[PDB]
Parts: sequence; structure tokens; C-alpha cells
Amino acid sequence: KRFDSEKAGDREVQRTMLELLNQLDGFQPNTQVKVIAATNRVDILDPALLRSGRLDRKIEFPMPNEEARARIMQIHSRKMNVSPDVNYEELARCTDDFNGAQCKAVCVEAGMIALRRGATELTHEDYMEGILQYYA
Amino acid sequence: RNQYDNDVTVWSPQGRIHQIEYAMEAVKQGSATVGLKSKTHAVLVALKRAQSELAAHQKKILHVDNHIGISIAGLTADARLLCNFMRQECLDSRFVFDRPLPVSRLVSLIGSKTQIPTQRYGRRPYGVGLLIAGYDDMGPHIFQTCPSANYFDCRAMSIGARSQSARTYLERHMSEFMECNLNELVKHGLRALRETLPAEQDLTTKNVSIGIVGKDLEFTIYDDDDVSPFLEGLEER
Amino acid sequence: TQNPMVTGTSVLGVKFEGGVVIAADMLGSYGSLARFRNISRIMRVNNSTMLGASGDYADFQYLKQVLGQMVIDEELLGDGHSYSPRAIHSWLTRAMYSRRSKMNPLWNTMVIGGYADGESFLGYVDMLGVAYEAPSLATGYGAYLAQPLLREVLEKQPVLSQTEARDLVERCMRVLYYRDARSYNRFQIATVTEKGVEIEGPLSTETNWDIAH
Amino acid sequence: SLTTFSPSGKLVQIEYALAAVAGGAPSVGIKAANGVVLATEKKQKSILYDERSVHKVEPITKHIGLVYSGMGPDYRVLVHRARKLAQQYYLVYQEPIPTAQLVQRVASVMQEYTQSGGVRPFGVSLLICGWNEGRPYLFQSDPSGAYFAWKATAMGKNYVNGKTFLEKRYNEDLELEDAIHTAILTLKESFEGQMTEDNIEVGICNEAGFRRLTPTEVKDYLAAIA
Amino acid sequence: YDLSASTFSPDGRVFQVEYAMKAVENSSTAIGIRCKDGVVFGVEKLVLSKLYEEGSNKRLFNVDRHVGMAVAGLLADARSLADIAREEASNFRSNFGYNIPLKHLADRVAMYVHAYTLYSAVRPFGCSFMLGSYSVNDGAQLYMIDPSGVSYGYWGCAIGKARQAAKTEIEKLQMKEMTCRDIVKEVAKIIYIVHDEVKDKAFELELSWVGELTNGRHEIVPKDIREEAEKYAKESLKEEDE
Amino acid sequence: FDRHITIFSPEGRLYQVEYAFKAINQGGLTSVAVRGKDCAVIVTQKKVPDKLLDSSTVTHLFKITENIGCVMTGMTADSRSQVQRARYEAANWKYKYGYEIPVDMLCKRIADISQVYTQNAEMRPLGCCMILIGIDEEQGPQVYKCDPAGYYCGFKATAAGVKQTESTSFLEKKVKKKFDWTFEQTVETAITCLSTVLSIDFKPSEIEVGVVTVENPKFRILTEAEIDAHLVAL
Amino acid sequence: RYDSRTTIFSPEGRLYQVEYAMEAIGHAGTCLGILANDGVLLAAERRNIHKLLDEVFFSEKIYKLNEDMACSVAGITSDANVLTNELRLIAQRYLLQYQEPIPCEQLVTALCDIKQAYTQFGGKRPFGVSLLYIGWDKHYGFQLYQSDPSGNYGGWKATCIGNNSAAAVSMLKQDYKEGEMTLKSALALAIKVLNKTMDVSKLSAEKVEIATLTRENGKTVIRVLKQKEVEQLIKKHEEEEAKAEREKKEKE
Amino acid sequence: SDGFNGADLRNVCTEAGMFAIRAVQEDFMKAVRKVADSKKLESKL
Amino acid sequence: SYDRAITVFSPDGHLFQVEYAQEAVKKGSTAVGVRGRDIVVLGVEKKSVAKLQDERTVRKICALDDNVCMAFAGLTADARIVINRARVECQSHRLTVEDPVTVEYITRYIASLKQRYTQSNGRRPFGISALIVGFDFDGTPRLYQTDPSGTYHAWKANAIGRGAKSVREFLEKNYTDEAIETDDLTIKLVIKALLEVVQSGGKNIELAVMRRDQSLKILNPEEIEKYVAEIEKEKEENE
Amino acid sequence: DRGVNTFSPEGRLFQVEYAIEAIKLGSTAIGIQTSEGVCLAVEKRITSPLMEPSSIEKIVEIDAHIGCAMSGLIADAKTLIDKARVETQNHWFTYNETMTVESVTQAVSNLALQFAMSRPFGVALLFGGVDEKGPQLFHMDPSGTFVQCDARAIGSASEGAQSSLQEVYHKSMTLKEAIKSSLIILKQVMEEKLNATNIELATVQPGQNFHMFTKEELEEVIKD
Repeated sequence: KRFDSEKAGDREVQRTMLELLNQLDGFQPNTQVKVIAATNRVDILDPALLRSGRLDRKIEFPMPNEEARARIMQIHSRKMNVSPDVNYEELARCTDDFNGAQCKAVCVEAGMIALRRGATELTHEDYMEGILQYYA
Repeated sequence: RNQYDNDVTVWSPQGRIHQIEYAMEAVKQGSATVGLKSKTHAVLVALKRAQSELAAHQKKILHVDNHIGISIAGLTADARLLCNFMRQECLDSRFVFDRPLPVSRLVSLIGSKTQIPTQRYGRRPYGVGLLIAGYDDMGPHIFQTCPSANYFDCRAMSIGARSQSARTYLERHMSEFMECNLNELVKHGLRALRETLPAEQDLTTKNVSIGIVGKDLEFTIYDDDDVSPFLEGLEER
Repeated sequence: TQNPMVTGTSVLGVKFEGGVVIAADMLGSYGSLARFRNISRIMRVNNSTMLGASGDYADFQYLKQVLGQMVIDEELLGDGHSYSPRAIHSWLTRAMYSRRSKMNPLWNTMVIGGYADGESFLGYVDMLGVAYEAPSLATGYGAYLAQPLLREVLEKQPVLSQTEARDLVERCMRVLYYRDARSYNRFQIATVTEKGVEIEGPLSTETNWDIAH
Repeated sequence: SLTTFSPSGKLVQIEYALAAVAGGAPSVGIKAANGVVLATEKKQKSILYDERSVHKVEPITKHIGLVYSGMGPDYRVLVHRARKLAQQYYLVYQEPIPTAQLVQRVASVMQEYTQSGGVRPFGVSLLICGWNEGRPYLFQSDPSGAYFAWKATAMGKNYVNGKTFLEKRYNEDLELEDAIHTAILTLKESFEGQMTEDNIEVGICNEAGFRRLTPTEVKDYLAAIA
Repeated sequence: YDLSASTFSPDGRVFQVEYAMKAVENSSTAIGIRCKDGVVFGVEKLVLSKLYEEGSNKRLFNVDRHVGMAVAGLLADARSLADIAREEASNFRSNFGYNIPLKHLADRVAMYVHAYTLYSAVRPFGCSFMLGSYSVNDGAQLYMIDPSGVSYGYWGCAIGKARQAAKTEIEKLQMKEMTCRDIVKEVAKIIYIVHDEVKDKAFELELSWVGELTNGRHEIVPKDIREEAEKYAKESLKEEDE
Repeated sequence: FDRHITIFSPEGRLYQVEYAFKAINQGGLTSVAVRGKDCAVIVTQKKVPDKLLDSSTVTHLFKITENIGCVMTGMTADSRSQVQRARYEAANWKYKYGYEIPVDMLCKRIADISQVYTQNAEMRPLGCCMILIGIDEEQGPQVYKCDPAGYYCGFKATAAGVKQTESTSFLEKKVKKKFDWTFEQTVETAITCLSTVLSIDFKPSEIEVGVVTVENPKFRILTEAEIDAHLVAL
Repeated sequence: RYDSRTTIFSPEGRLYQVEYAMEAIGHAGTCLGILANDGVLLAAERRNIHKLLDEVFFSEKIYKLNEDMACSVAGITSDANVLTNELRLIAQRYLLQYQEPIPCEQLVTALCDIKQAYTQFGGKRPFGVSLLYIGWDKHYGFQLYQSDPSGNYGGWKATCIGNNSAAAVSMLKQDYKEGEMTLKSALALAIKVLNKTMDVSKLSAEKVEIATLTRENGKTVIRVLKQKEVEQLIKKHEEEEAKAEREKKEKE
Repeated sequence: SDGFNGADLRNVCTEAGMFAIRAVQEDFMKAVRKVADSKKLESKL
Repeated sequence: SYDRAITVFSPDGHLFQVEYAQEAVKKGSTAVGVRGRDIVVLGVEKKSVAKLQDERTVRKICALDDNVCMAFAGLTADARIVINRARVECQSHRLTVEDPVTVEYITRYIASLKQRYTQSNGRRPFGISALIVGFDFDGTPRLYQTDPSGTYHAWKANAIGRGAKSVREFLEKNYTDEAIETDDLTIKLVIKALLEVVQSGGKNIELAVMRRDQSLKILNPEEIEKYVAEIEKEKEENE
Repeated sequence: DRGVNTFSPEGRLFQVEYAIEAIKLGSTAIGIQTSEGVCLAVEKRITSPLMEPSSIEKIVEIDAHIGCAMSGLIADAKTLIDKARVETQNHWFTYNETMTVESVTQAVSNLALQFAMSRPFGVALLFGGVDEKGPQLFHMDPSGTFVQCDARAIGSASEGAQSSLQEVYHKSMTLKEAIKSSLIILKQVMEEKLNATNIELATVQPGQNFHMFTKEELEEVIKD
């Protein structure tokens, strides 16, 4: 927000931010440049750094759907020595909010899991346990 | 996800509500139950778990009305409360009208209730997922209900842990579904449970409960022995 | 409802072999001060059921609105399930029984007609809650001097034709008009058949007094 | 929500309420021999404001006047409930509520509203005046539900210097006219800009009963003593 | 902070209603157009699981004989609000003997939403909706309602993910002077064109209307009519592709 | 601890009430009102995004009773809630006292209610400012603007919204010269004030203008015909 | 959230609220009471007697609960007001019930029970006031009692509370006999105690408030000493103090 | 129209040129698209 | 009203509140009780009182009936409230049945009260520990104890308070029917236990005893002086 | 997870989990069902000496045809058992019969489900009853999950006792074998020696009603 007055180091970050702003909003066409920014704390960011001559076209990364999870796991399995029997779509269904690289990590863990015994096939349930009383 | 994840009354800055997601997680943690149906028969094949070798398997098939049965997966306490509620509703409906309560109406009412304590800062959802097999004037009905109240009228559905194998089998064999005898109906449900269960584990006549409803047959429960003919006639691998 | 002030008169119903036909006058009365006439005591509950009353018209209208709302609810549901004539019969029985028990009875003697799935329904939910299912009904003071004819005719001939039933009900209501202080030469017939419910406007019978002279 | 006694034996929320009251519209009271005089800075924020709609000095009864410094809305609610309490007193006792009981009950209301969880205590200090009996009474009521009888006093932005000024000014021998002079002089020394007659509101309380002086009389007194 | 409905953010913005609209921005779509002699509704019912069935959970319902509505968002809140409007309409009918005006109905449901966003021990509804109705004495009327509870009379509108594209293709129409018959095919084209198959895989188009043709009664589009509209939408898709 | 609905900061400063004022300002539009010698007028911006809407369906003017008009500036839901609450209050007032509620009482009731909202830490101060216009037996064109904080102040000329301040300054300037206006003079003053503070020319469409006159104690939202007539005339 | 925590226990068995009330009482003005065989008395400091203050109410720290009992309050004045209203209610309900005045111990027990209910009933802060009662019961004659925010109460011959209560009570215990010191000398005892305790040796009727309960005509009488009487008690106290000082220095 | 930027013009023009290549830009009905785009960016912040 | 939950279970599975309450009871005064064949004795530390402090207003021991007597350890107001509740209950039981309340029944009632006040959805669990001694209408020297948590048990003797630990080990040791044969030597054992914390012979040990169905009686201070004198004679003889 | 009734992100209410922890901390009890009846043996937690065995009550009687053993909070068991007894007698009054053990157990669990009450009970119960289907044993946990078991063990030694029960139990024994094996395991798991005063032992048989064993038979079986 650039107005918080906590302590030092803050103000240094604000000069660096303002230098960024200058570098593309000043008396300079800056024609031969292409800035692409990447952030995760979407909400908390400088209102001026924000956009409209600075960071426009703010593409958004959503949570992958079932299809997206199926596609990502397929992509990571392309080089995997998968046997000719896969429920990729149903594994995507099992994902249940498995958005991030977790798909890649799971394909790797499945490789290691099969490698326990030296195999090339998908159990499809040891795959969930790689994924990761009372009633039931 | 710091904060934004206590009580249903708090809206996350993502359009998301997470207590409901947790309730659905508990639904998955519940045990496997598959419901499927033909023109005139609805079969719920359910895996009753064994907490201990000295403790009998937890029954999970409840006959609420003559023409309505439920298979539960999740908190047994909330399942019991909901079963009591549906029994009361069926009795009241029969009292007011000498009719079998329509399955769709019953499921809608249950969804409404389980929604009600999702908009007040004093209560919690019901982490219980139900598969309902009913037989109304329109015939057999298979419904799935979750804590979110998003009831789904399905040709064949599966809930609880390991439900994905049942989902796969049902999707594969839907074409056959709606075109099979009652025995084939039960056999397909049993095959779904076999796929869901670990390969080493096999459906004895102790782990399976079969609730069958349909024309000229009020919802009948088959446990212990009544499951025996189906398992005996069932195919193997 | 603890005062008899403004009602109509007796109502009639016959379980026609192919349907159910009921008749009721358009007399509103306040003790020899016949109130505005063209009120009727019959309405169409649904495509396969009709309601009629022979009690306090205000209570009858109240019942009409509540039941109309209920049936509208069922239709809106869109599930295809439709209230059965017997289901409505039971609902009404329960309603008047509860009102009686709590000491606010609904002052309406009921005549429920219906025809569902090729089955003809005929009910006589009375004041306190007494239920009935007979081929013929003569509710109100017209019971004594109408139900004998219907009963004997049905016993000697169970299955009846549409026109014969219509003529019999017209003759019976004509006798009612001859021998009723609170009758009226203007009545509605509501009939339910597989095709639906039809109300034949405000008909009047061909009453004759010179027959007795 | 107010139970949070700091680790000092004090209730910081009422402390803050007193601070806000201090940050309130200046008002002054002076009790004379035959009556009391109440005044307050009514300066609106523009000539736009209809300077006859929002009053600052309110007669709660034909012989009881009430003014405040602080929150206007809280003031409205408190004066309304004071009118109420006084009125039920009148009904039961077919006689106006004496200032003692009225202020006792108003302070009791203040405290009772202080003594719950979903309640934010009022932010007004009140300056009730009355002529019950042949005696004139002035009482300051504190957000903390404390009622103090007074001779003369000031509240608002400059209440401390108003208090010392009134200390040095007052003498038991003082007629209501000189009391008005003193109150208006206090408001002058505590006021910024000219005292346009209608930007200052004042009310007296005498044997004739409490009455808010009209713009005519307030203009007269200002143009005289200025 | 942005946790409870009490927290007026320093800007003066209550963040919980903003989060409610954010949640609303998850359902597929719900479009409607007020023809000169009625109202037409379409919706992009996404079959989440292939095992589901037609004639199942719907995002449109009937309130009274003379009102319909289409919803988009949390289906639980959707059904709750639909039933709600149901009983308000019924109670108005009980009180005054006639069908409630859509204006007053939208007013009351909007108040209900407004109260559940004001209070503290509750949460705002996670779904928006649109109310359509027709009468001879008052023409055809259409309204939309949001978690904040805004009731504005639209000649045509939509809600959901592709609300913006819905609005654009709505303004690409002489909504003032067409009838329900062609507007239904137009709505089918709307749904199909805005539909993102690449993302949603499965899909189904659900349609309905209420107008003079139906004597001011809301009903699903008949089977044949819906099939014809769907065929036209597919052919329009091929036209646009070529 | 200021996060609560109304809890004094160290020196007071009910931050949530101040935030309610900011919400009012962020309502998204602007309104102005004036009282003439015997006629009061009010104008307010009126936008029609997407070319849909329009009609009486979209608006911000509301007839609280047959003799009292009112305008809103704030979150539409909150404003309508206030409008209908005030309608309830006025109807009850007529049903109790038998006479149309004076605008002073109407604003007083809404002010007390909003004050209760602020007071109890359970009801939020709903973010909108209300303005009432009416005629009195012995005050003629009464205008009273009430705010969620609980002020019910009457202005010979008032304004609400983002440009409330600039509009107020302009109104002060104009009224400083011969406040004794006629109907046409008053309507011209209001319209021109709003035009000055918006720096926008006006078609009859994108505005709402209401009036009350002593001769005609009836709040009237002038139709597009009269709006354009006045606009083109001046 | 935002509910605070009133009726809760400290991790070390304690009640922050109760202790904060105790320290508030301590910071409050000083007061004390003495029980004598003849009668009972109670002295109280006046924190401020600012000349602008009026003198409408007969007392500024004391209230006559009835014709045979009175209380003195150290702490929040409004809390004290409501507490004494509750006391009047309880005692007069008792009188209605039994056609006779309530015993002091019973009234104290009732109010202390109410205090405990406040301390244990959800989010309602306990009253920040400590009470000192002087009464006459037919059972124990004259009686002096002290009650705290915790609900703890004790009937004592004499004690002090408020500011400098510790030093005041220490000196009192040092210089207090058991069954003597009638009002005539108890007045001087109280005056000297307050002179050493208030920490401003200059004492007059302006800064002090003295109440006395005595039995006469078979009926109780509670009276606050007039300014003249307070001033003569002052004068005599300083006189005997100067005496004792001169003999002590003579010995030295 | 709200905000302060004209870069909406660049966005519409570029994407509409892409549209035309897929198939001028007599498409103010399309410019309202990128107006809505910039306004959804406004919604983001 | 408040309707706010309290007494939340801890990660370990304990109740922080109840442990706080029991330690708050422990911090208080010490009191012992014992039962004989027909005598039930109950001694307790006086806890010091100013020469100006009336003991009548220190009632840390209360006769709830002719067969039940409770010694307190905690907060005096809590003592007063719980005592009044229990005594109203005993009179109510007299209404219900024309027999004196048994110690077992009264202890049940007190435990139920404790459970209610620890799980009544917003309450302050009574930081108190109670010791009751009675003789059933038939006559039985029964002695019961109740923890603040509500758990109560049957006890042939008890000792609760600050010294509860040490006095408990002491009494567990050197206790036998020889000691509890009769009123004789039983007061001596009690006084020896209380002097386990030494130097308070004349400042504490307010004592009461109840014979079988006869009555309860507070031991007068001349008698206490005689008992302590002969007890120290026994001591000096031992050494 | 924090909060009063908040659902923990990994499922469960987390107060059920706290209750399970409390039950585990609790003392140990064992119950065994046989066609000849059901036997209950509960280890006691007698504190320092001077304690009569009739001081801690870890066994209770439900009608003349069920016994119940507890593990956990004494007063929690007291309240739950009070409810169970009241419900049993109400059913007997309304039916001219006695509940089934399943039905009484599920009623008590139904009450336990409500978390008025702000916290789950800290007691786990074992009801050995005799009903239409002979002698049966029902284990109920604070979550409300009730199941009939052939042989159950609860408390501090819950897991070890359960393992021993699994090893020793077969579908065919009698009440005598049940009691002797239970006492063997109880001694093996006891806090100290088997003093015959630190245990409570009850049996309900198709015959003699529920019975508390007296000191004589306790010492007899102990030496056996």
C-alpha cells in the first residue's frame, strides 16, 4: 500500500518499488521491453504498480478442474513407463482439490512405489495412498 | 488458509467455504456404499467395516419407510439423527396423505435441512453422505445426498472411501444398467464392491449389506445370511 | 368456527361407472334471507379432483384457498406426482379432525369427488372428521331424502351410465327443491372423467309444482 | 465487551469515552440565586444548515432543562429516555420528577447500558438543571453514570480553563442576569470566531420554569456584552 | 479485517458481500431475456458426473403459476431462496387474492438477502438469481438479484461466469420487439456460443419461458421446442466456425 | 478492537461509523437538494449501464408518503431497506396520530434507528444517507438530510455523495445572494449547481428530479418532458 | 470471538477480573469503620470537595439502607449506587416477608451472593465497589462488616479499605482495644487514624465524612456529624496530639 | 466508462485484429468487450 | 443468555479449567476429617483473624444438617452459594421423604451440581472441595469427599487444603482402629495431623465433632487448650 | 482445530478426539459375552490406603438384566447411567417389557451426540445385558458409536487388553471361562497385585439376574 509506516527496510522497499514505477512510466517510451510479473499474494500489492500502464492484462491462474488435473497428470506421465491400463480421468476425479505440482509429485511417488518391486503398472489405489476408528 | 476456516458462517476471500469441504472430506473417510437401479429395482450394496475382531461390523443400511432405504457413510451420530428425521417425515407424510412419500420430495426436504445449519453462527454441517434407494409411483429412484444438500438423482452412484472404483464400474456398465434382472442388478453392485475392496480382501457373507427396494417389494435388508445366495452365485476373479 | 350463520344446502355425488359427478346449488342464505345467489359451492381441486361444501361458505372458501395453494405447490414441484383423491380426502379428514379437537371446527360438510387411473373416488369427510367411501353421497339435510334413491338404485344396478346418473341426480335435486326450504332452481354439476373436470355452468332443473297441483 | 479491566483497576473504554466527551461541543452552566443558566456553542459548519432544526438545549419538563457535550445521537437517545423516566415519575407521582431522582435514574441508565457486552456506553456528558423546590440545581452526569451537583461548570474542548474561569468568577451573591453574562463570557473566551446570535444556544431555568432563549434574546445579550 | 459482516473495511466496503459475489462467480451461467410478450430463460447445466440423470437438479424453478426463476451459484442457497420466494408468493396470494407482482416479490426476496448480509451471526447467500414473469395487465417483467440484494428491472440480463459475454450478446439483439419463440432459439445460441467445451467437457442446455403463449404460466421448454432450439444453436455454432 | 461495530478508540473515533460515511461517499452517485420560498427541488445523477435497465425500474427517488419525497445515496440494498423502513414508520405514524408524519419526525425516527444500530455492537451502520423533502403547514418547503450516524439536520440546501462538499460550497455562494427564489429559480439553481459540480451537460435521461410545492403538496418526479423542457429553456 | 472472558480461571488459580477490582478499590478513596460497645462509627475521605461542588445529598460515600443499617462505598460511584439500590430492595423485601427489619449478616449474605452471581454469570463485569456496613441487629447489637468484589465478607470490630487501607488497618490493630472506646474516644481514634492515613495532616469537615449509629429510645439512629462537630473533633485531636508530642520530646 | 486508461483501446484493437486474421474492426460491440475486461481488472483492484 | 461454551477439552484430554479450579482449592486453608464408631470429627485451620475480626463471620465449616457437615477450601462466596444450594436440597429431600438426607445422597447432589456447573455451556466451575460426615438414619459413621471436578468417593478420613498432600501421607500412615476406637485419641490424632504444620497450636484447629445421632458440637476453646496440653504432654513423654 | 464445535479440517469434531484421549487416560475395564451370560470386570483406581472398596464405583446396574462398566470421568458415567436407567424404566412403563441392549445403548448414544451441553462426555461405557437374543455386550464411545462385541476392553490398558482378548477369545466358551480369562488379564494388567478390593465384578446370566460378586466369591475366583 506504500503508506504503512512500520519501520526501516520498508522504506527501502518503497524506493525500489518507486524505481520500478519510474522505469516504465517516466519520460521514456520503453517500447522495446516486455514486463511479465508473477505473484501469489494477489490482494496485497501496490495500487500504482497495479496496472493500466504498468501491469495490464493480469492473467489469472485458477484451480485446475477435473479435466485440468487429468491433463496435467497425463503430461507428467507421458514419459512414465505406464502400463496399457489407466483410469486417468477417475484419478483426476479422486484428486479432490489436488491443484498444484502434487500431480507431478504423485507420478514420481508412483514411480518409486512400483520400483519397490520393479513393475510398470498402475495399481490405481496404492496411487491414492501415494497421493495423500470412530465412524467407519 | 490461515483463518477463513472456522465455522460455516465465515466466507473465505475466495468464494469458498471450507467447513463444508471438511464435511465432504469426512464423507470420503466414511465407508463404501454403492447404489444402482433398474426399471423396477434399486439395490444398495454397502461395506460394513469391522472395528475389531471382537466387535461386530457397523451396520449401515437402514430401512426408513416401506419403500425407502438408506446407506450411510460418515459420522454415525449424524447418520442416526438424519435417519430418525426421515422416518418421522415418512410417518407424517403417510398420516397426512395415505401415500408413500415421493423420493424426490423427501430428498429435497433433507437437503433443505442440511443446508439450514450452514448459514448461522451457532451450528455445524452434517458430515454424513447418504445413498437413498426409493420406490415411488414413478418407480425406482437412486439419490445421492451430501452435507451441502446438493442432492443428485443418479442412475448409479457411489459414496464413501474407495468410491472411485465403484464409480468406474458403474460408468462402464451403465449401458447394461436399466436392462438387467434383479439378480444381475445385485451382482453388478457386488462387482462394484469387489473392485472397490482390496484384491486380497473378499466379500464374505459378513462384510456386505444389501438393501433392495422395488415393485411389489418394500425395502428389504439382507445381512449375514440373506446376503449368502448373492455372494454364492456371484462371479469371481 | 362456532356459529352457523351463512351456508348453502345439501350436495350430491355419484360414482359414475366412468367418472364421478356431483351437483350443488348456488343458494347462499342467512336464515330465510337468501344471500347473493351465484356463489356456487363447487370448484376444481385439480385435473382429476373436485371439491364441494355444504357448510359455512366463508370456511369453505378458506379451505378452497389453502387446498388450491397446496395443489399449486405440488404442480410447481414438477416431479409429476399428483395429489390422489384419497390423499386429499385424508388430508381434509385430518384437518377437520384437528380443528374439532382443538375446539375450532371448520363448519363445512365436505363432498370430495375424484377419478384417478381409471378409479372413481367419492368421499364424505363430515364435520367432526368422519370419513366415507361409498358409490353415492348426499351431504347436508338432503341426505335423508336423497340417499335412499341413490342407494337403492346402486344396489339394483351397481354400474351406471353417464346420462342415467345425470338424470338421476337432476331428479333427486328437483325433489330436494320441491321439499327444501333452502333450495334453489340454479345449480352447478361438476364431473370428473379420464379427460378432466368439467363444470356445466349454472344449470336449473325442470321443476314442476302442478305435478302435485 | 467493556469488562476488560486493564491491569490497573480502571476501565479503559469509559476512559476513552471521557476523552471523546472532552472532544465535544463546548457548553457551560452557572447556577444563580434565583435560577440557572445553560449555554453551548451551536456553531454550525455553514450557513447552509437550517439553524433552527437541530437544537442543542432541550426542555425535558416544564421545569427541567438538559444540555450536553459530545455525541448528538447519543444525546438524543439519552434525552428521550430521560423524558420517559421523568414522565413515568409524573404519572405515578402526579408531580414532576425532582432533578435528584431524574439524574439518579439517567445515570443509572447510563451505567446499566454500561454493564453488558453488546453495548457501547454513551459518549456524552450532560449538564441537567432544574428548579424543583425554591432551589436551583445543576448536575453534571458522566458517561460512567456518576452524577455530581455543581455551582458552575464547563464541558467540551476547553472545560478545564472554563472550570477555573468560573471558579474565579463565581460569587454566591449573583443574580441570573449576571449569571447569563458570565456564561456568555465563558463561551466567548472558549469560542472561535464571532458569536453570531443564532450560532450559540442557551436556556435558563427559574421560577418561570426552564425555557430556551430565542435568537432575539441571545442576539441582544451577545450584542450587549461583546 | 475482512471476516465478519460487521467489518466495514476502512474504505467503507463490507468484504463478505464481495466474497459472496466471488463465490457466485463459480457457477456456469444463467441467461434470460424479457421478450415483449414474456420472458425466456436458459442455463448451462454442466453434468458434473456422467452417472447423473436428465430431469434432475435444475437451476430454474417455478414460484407461483405466474413466476419463474433461474439461479447460478451455490445450489443449496439457490434451492433455499427458490423455496423462500415460493412461500412469499403464496402468502401474498393468501393476503390479497391474486398473483403477486414480480416487483414486490423481488423487493421482498431482496430484503431477505439484505438482512442476511447485515446480520452478524449469519452469512450472505452464495448464489445470485433472476426472476421472470409475464402478465397481460403489466406486460413481461424481468429482474435480477445478487448477494448484496440488488433488485433492478432488466429488459434482458444474465449472471454467472460468462455474464459479460451474455450481456454483450444480449445487446446484440432487438430485445424490445421480438417474441418468445425466436428469443428461445436466440438464448440457445447464447448458451452454446458462450459455452467452453475445451474446459467443461460434458454439458447440457436447459431452457424455459413464461409468456402470453403460455397464458402467463412458467413452464420448461417442451421437448420438441428445446430440441429444435438446440439444433439451431448447433448449426449457428457451425456457421460461426466456418 | 475498533473492528467491532462501535467501540471507542483511545480518544473516541468510532472508526466503523466513519467507514460508514466512506461507504456512503462510495455509494457511486451524487444528489443535491434545495428549498425555495414555497417550493423545494431535488436532483440526482441517474446512470443506465449496458443500455438495459432504464425505466422506473432503476432509480433512487422514492415517495415515502403521498406528501413526502425522498432520495438515497448509498449501497442500494441498504438504501432501499431504509426507504421501506421509513415508509413503515410514516404509515404507522398516520395510523397512530391520524396525520401525515412531519418530515422532522420521519428523519428523527430513522436517525434514532441508525443510532441504535451504531450503539448496539450487533447491527452494522448501514451505508447510505437519506434525504427527505416535504411541505409543512408553518414551514413550507422543508428539507431534512439524515445520516446513519444519527444526524437529522435540515439544510436550506444540502448535497450527498462524493461532491457533497463542492456542491455545499456552491450552494452557500448562490444562497448568499437573495435566497428568495421562485419555483423556476429554485429548479434552475439546483440543476445548474449539479451541472457545475459534475462538469457534465445533461440530457433529460440520465438524471432524476423531484419537486414539492406549497400549492401542490405532492412529491412529483418530473417526467422526461418537463426535465428536458427546463434543460433546454435554461 | 470478541466475547472477552469474564467468568474464567487464570492458568494459576486466580481471577484477573477480581484482582483488577481489588486494585481499583485500593486506588479508590480511603474509608474505615470502628465498632464500639456503645455504638459504631465510620469515617470516609472525600477525594475532591471542589468549591464548585454543591451539597445536595446528605452523604457522598455513605447511604442509609434503612432505619437501622447503613453502608459506605469505596469504588465506582454508579456501581455503588446500583448496589445500594439492590440492598434496599433486598432488605425491604425481607421486611415485607417477615414484618421486621433484616439482620445485617443476612443482608450482607444476600448482596454477596448477588456479587458472586455477577462474578460467575457470563460476560458481566463484577461491580468495582467494596462495601462497609454499620448496622444494628437485635442479635448482636451494633455490628460492622466489610464486603469485597469476590463476595468475601467479614464482620469485624474495625477496619479500613480504599487507599492506604493496609497502613490504616495495621495501626488500628496496633492501637485498638477489644470492648472499650465509646463514641467519645472512638471519634478521636478515627480522626487520628485519618490524619495519619489520608497523608494530608490538614483535616476538616470539608475533606472528611463521619457517620455514627447509636441506639436510643429502643430504636436505632444513624447521623452524619455536622461540620461544627467535625471541626471540634479536629481541634481536640490536634490538641491531644500536640500534648503527646510535647511529653514525648520532654522524655527525649 | 470508468478508470483512467486508454490501454483498453490497444487491447481491443490487438485482439480484434487477431479476430479479423482468424476470419477492419468495425466492432465497437467488441470494444465493449475489452471495456468489460478492464472493468473486471478494476474489480480485481 | 450468555449461551457461550466453556470448559473446552485440552489437547492432552484434560480440562484446563478444572485443573485450575482444583489448584485454587489447594491454595486455601487446610482441614482434616475422620470418622469413629459413633464420633465423626472435623478439624480445620482458622487461617488467622485480626483481633478485630469476628470468627462468627468465618464459617469455613457448615452444618448442612444433623448428619452432614462440610469443611470448605476455596472461595468463601462459592462456599456460601454451594452450601445454601445443598441445604435447600436437603430440606427438599425432607419434603420428598420424611427421613434425613443421607451423606451419600447429598454427595450425589453436590457432584451433580459440580457437573452441571462445569458443563452448563458457560459457567465458572466451583473451585471447591467438600468433606461431609453423617450418620444414616439407622446410624453409620459415613464420611464422603467431593472434588471440584464432581468426582466423589467414600472415605474413612480426609485432609484437604494447602497441606493436603503431607497430611494425607501422614494420615495414611499411623492410622488404625486403635487410633479411631472412640472419641478418645481421635481428637488427638486430628490435632497431631494439624500440627504436622507446626507452631499453630493455639491459633488454628477450630474443631467439631458429631456423635451418633446425638448432635454436632463445636469444641470449646478451653477444651481445645486441655486437649493440646495433654497432647504435648504425650509428645514430651515420647521424646 | 480451535473453536467450540468447529469441524477440524481433517474431519472429526476434534472434541470427539479429545474425548477419546480422555477415555484412554481413564481406568481399565473388560467385558465378555457368552451364551451363558455376560461378565464385567473393572479395575479400580483406589487412591492411597484407608479406601474401602465401596468408594470407587466403576460398575452399575441397569434394571435386573443389564450391567454397565465405565472408563473415564466418574460423574460423566453417573449422568449417562442416570439417563440410561430413566430411559429403561420409561420404556418398561410404556411397554410392559424391557428394552433391548441395542436400544438402550443407542438411546444413550443419541443423548451423547448433542454437543444445554457444550462438551462431549468423557466416559466410555460397556453394557452387558440379557434380552430377546440372549446375553450380549454393547460398547459405546463418546462419539456415540455403539456396537455389540463378543469381548471388549476399555481404558488405560484398552489396547493390550483387547489384543489379549483377541488371542484368547473363541466363539465357544461359557461364563466361567469368560470370567477366569478376564480375571487373568486383569491381574496381568493391574496397577498392583490383585488385592480383591481394587476390582468390581458383575454378571448377568440367562437365569440369575444381574449380580455383583461378593467378597467371598471375589477372593475365590482370585485364588482360582
